Amino acid sequence: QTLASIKSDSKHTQKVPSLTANETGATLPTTPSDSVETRTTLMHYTGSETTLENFLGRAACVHVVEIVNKRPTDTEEHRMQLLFNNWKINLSSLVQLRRKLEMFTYVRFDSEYTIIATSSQPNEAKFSSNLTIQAMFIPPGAPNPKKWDDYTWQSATNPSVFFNVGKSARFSVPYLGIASAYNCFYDGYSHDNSTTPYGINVLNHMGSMAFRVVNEHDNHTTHVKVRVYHRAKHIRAWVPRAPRALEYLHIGRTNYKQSPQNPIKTRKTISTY
Amino acid sequence: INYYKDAASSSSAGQSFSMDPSKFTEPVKDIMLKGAPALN
Amino acid sequence: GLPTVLTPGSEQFLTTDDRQSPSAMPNYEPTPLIHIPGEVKNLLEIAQVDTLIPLNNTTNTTGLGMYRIPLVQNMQGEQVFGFRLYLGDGVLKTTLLGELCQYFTHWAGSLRLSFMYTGPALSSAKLLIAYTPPGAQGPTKRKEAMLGTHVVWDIGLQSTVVLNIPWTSGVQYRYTDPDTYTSAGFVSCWYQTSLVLPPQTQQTVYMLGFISACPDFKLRLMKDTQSIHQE
Amino acid sequence: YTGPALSSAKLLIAYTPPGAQGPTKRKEAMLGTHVVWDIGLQSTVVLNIPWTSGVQYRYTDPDTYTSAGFVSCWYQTSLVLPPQTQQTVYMLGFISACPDFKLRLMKDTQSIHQE
Amino acid sequence: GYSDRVEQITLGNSTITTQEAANSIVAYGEWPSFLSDVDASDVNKTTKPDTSACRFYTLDSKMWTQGSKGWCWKLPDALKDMGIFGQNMFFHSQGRTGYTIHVQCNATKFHSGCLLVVVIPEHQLASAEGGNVSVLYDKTHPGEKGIDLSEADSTGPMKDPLYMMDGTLIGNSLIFPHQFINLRTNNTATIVVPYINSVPMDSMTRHNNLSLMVIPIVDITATSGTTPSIPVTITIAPMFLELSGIRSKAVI
Amino acid sequence: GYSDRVEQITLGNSTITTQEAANSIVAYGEWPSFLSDVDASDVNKTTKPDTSACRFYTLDSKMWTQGSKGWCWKLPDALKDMGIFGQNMFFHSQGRTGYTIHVQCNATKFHSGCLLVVVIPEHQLASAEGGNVSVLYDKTHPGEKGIDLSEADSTGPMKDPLYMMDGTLIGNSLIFPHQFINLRTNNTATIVVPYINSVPMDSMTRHNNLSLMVIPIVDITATSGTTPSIPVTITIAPMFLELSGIRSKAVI
Repeated sequence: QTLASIKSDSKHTQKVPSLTANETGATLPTTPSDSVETRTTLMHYTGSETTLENFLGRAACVHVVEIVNKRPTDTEEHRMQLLFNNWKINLSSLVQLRRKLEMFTYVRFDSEYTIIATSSQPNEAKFSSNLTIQAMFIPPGAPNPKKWDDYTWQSATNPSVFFNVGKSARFSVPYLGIASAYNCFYDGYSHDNSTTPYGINVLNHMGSMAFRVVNEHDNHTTHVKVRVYHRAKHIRAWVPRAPRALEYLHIGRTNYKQSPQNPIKTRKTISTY
Repeated sequence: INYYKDAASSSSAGQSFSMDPSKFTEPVKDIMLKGAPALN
Repeated sequence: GLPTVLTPGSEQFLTTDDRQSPSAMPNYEPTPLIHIPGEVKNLLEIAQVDTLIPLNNTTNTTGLGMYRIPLVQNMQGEQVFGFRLYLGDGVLKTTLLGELCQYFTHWAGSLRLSFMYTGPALSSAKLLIAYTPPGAQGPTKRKEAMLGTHVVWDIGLQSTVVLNIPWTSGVQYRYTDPDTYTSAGFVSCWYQTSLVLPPQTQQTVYMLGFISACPDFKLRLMKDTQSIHQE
Repeated sequence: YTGPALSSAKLLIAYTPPGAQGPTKRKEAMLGTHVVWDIGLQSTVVLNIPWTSGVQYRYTDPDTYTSAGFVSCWYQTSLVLPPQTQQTVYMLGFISACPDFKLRLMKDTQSIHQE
Repeated sequence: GYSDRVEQITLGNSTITTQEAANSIVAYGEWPSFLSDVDASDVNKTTKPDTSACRFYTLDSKMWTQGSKGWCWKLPDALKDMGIFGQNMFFHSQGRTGYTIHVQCNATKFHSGCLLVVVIPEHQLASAEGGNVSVLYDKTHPGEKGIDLSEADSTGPMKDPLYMMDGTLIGNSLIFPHQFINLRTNNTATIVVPYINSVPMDSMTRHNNLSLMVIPIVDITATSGTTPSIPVTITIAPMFLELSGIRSKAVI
Repeated sequence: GYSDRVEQITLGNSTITTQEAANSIVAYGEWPSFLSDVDASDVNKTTKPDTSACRFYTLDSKMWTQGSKGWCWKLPDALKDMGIFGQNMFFHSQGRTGYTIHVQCNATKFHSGCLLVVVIPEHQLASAEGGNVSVLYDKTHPGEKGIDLSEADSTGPMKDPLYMMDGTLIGNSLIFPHQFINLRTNNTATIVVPYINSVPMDSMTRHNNLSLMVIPIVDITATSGTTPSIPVTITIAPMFLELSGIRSKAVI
């Protein structure tokens, strides 16, 4: 083990650790033994809890979609009627995760996903149904299904997952780059043009994940919500940054309200305890 | 103990590292807390 | 009975998984394998084989016309052809390399173009083949084209020129699919001098464009193509 | 201290361990852990606040039982500006962990919400 | 002997001499250096302009007066018109460089006030309009002019310095490489920044790497007299400039 | 390197930091220390409060203005109300201690003037009434208030600083451990005094050992403006406090 503090007695000297200049940008380490007399004592601590790996290594809900088992209607696309529901992958959707990731400029990790489906029947259904849910990963450039039963669902090359409602799926996805780390922020454009979109949305090309109820139409509508959780593994990050203080507005943007609420609470006086 | 071949399938091992706060607390060229004046 | 714990994912069907499974036909003895020519181990072996580029895919061009690049008479400094360089799209969409690459999300590594001059043995010409890295438009003039990566092709005894297009990228991988951010720039060809045919000869001559992967060509992540549909 | 180079002052920076209120007077503040800061050539003073606790860990969240006491600053002498000078000067406060700083159990923050 | 406050920086054919400086900062503890053969993915032999580009350039000074909100420059954009460096940005597909940044602000012993100089990588800006509005190229690429946080612009980025144009409080910006100019002591800040990116080399025009911000944490003031006005001069040099992919000059 | 003018004194749980100081004085060349086994006559095991008492205490500051005559404090009396040290004085029959004394007085370069800080052992005071009149307990034991030589008191000690309340000229008081605060240079004085007595240990209440006097040899003045007023702060700590003879708290 290591010491938290080393016994130190009263000093009268020329060396003054208590005086410095923050103008240098340094935050030179000091200890209690520099200001006060101290007893020798052990840390009894490793810092394991504070490792980056443990911090970003807990699963978090990323996104929730809804798909239904319903008789297709001739007048609506199978996306208008939720027979099929293609999520564009972006961990920024559910902002608790977003903040934890935004604390770093560049982040690299393998992903682990857990997908959980739950059904409900708000209608007059006479029985429950443990519907089979299909998830399909659609890389950028890959075909986007038009119909709940389209040819695209064959998943000839697309990774796919089948699981039942009430069950869950779990799988790993290796770091997808294309760069050496994921960018949390991007101070730039896709190209040199005045009207080009600005920000990380430029780089976020992780594709999309399509969800479907595999089962054919029953005699009633069934609503299924699918919750996607994400956990990072083998996590590395670079260039830490200050956490966002203001409420987020939109995915991939750092925008905030025109007249934001100051995060800092106030008090009657600087002298109030 | 590993059941899969892709590295991505491995568990979130598992190797701790020593800390190196100097990257963020002492990036300043050629200084040390000697108790010496910071600017001289 | 060993105590066990089930984890999330139990009984899931993952199409990309790999597990052992019971044989439906115990003790079956497969037909012996005989030597068959042309064994393939990697798609990248195939990607390195030249195929034709339907470069002249212009409106009202039909049949094999799309694979013929016209060159003509007394043009000087003029553009022969040009296209935005896409891997899974543009004029390369239907090439072998293209179709192979349509099965992959990302691609890195150099490409090769080559051109075969099929005009009269008595003819001659010099062409400029040029590549313009991302971050610019055009070229619209030869003067711009010459500022990129280029080769001047002396259409003489040997009919074919090869241009290796280098991995001029600040990004480790580009997308196969059209993408502004990772676009690969442009390819163009200009008349360095002019097409010269024997005296009193007036005709269009052609060249064929080819494409293949370089040995350093890389493909990173498999996906379905958009080049097929089914009812 | 960000005031004029020609200015000077002495400040008392003090920490009052749990089990007391205030301080309301400098005479009380001086009885705690403190440093007198000679605002001279070097602009910055560092006060290391010791782990004055009978409990191995405190709660991050407000808690009476594990409260950490109070921090205060008093004019040891006074602010002195050049003759005929009348103005407010300022100083900036900073905070950081000591090398012995420990965090024990992860939880969600209360500093963000979502609709 | 020597004092930390006195320093000379020689770079290319230019020098900077200081007498009242704080020890310079090397961001993240690492010096700028050239791309190695195990980092590179670019098969093109790179160009190393050295002295012709790696020298100090000075940006037009701005005045610091009471009420000033601070200023922001983007790199490499700020140097886009700076002679050879400038031209090289448009003739190459991609490039890589670190910087040395010097912020200078003279005052007497009767002055007080304090600037915070921060270099923020990938400083993605919030639009002044908020909502889902992006910031236009034109407003993220002012070049030498920089962004004056004191100047209103309904189509520009958010300007209120409390948040560093991104919804994040300034108080915590000190996590980034930074240095203060406390008129009480130093009159200049020096920060050395290595190339920082997820990509070995990148476009010099569609993307900025660093955002240099200078914010008057404590307003400028004198012991007596009228509102003071002190110029703030910023001098920046490329450290290890490495370029690739020569092509027709980009037009934007 | 280090300069004599910059010093840090750490004692117990308190510190003093100076930037403009004169080298401290160790009176008579000897450090405070504990009573040895060949000095002691007291068979009672002694108490050594250490940190709980041996820390810096600050006495209420007094203002130095033109016309001020100076001030005087008695030790240990001055610290009689100072927390633990204070209480220990009344719960013990006898005790022994040295002191560290710091006199602080801030000024600018536009000020001038000079204090003389003297520590006088056994400073037996002359009565204001002269004759054969003794000085009452109440007037030799003001505690923190000290004796303000500027304040008239017909029953107090003689106040005229020319003689240090004892018929002896101030000019020769420099024979005693002393230090000046010359606003021109240092702004503080530091004196360390060992226990001085004919008796190994003694009463902490019926008798003072040291008399600390601070006299404005040269009146405070500024180059311009109205009469200046500068606080003088005195901070004192017991060095090696050794106590004996526990009994019911003394009442006086």
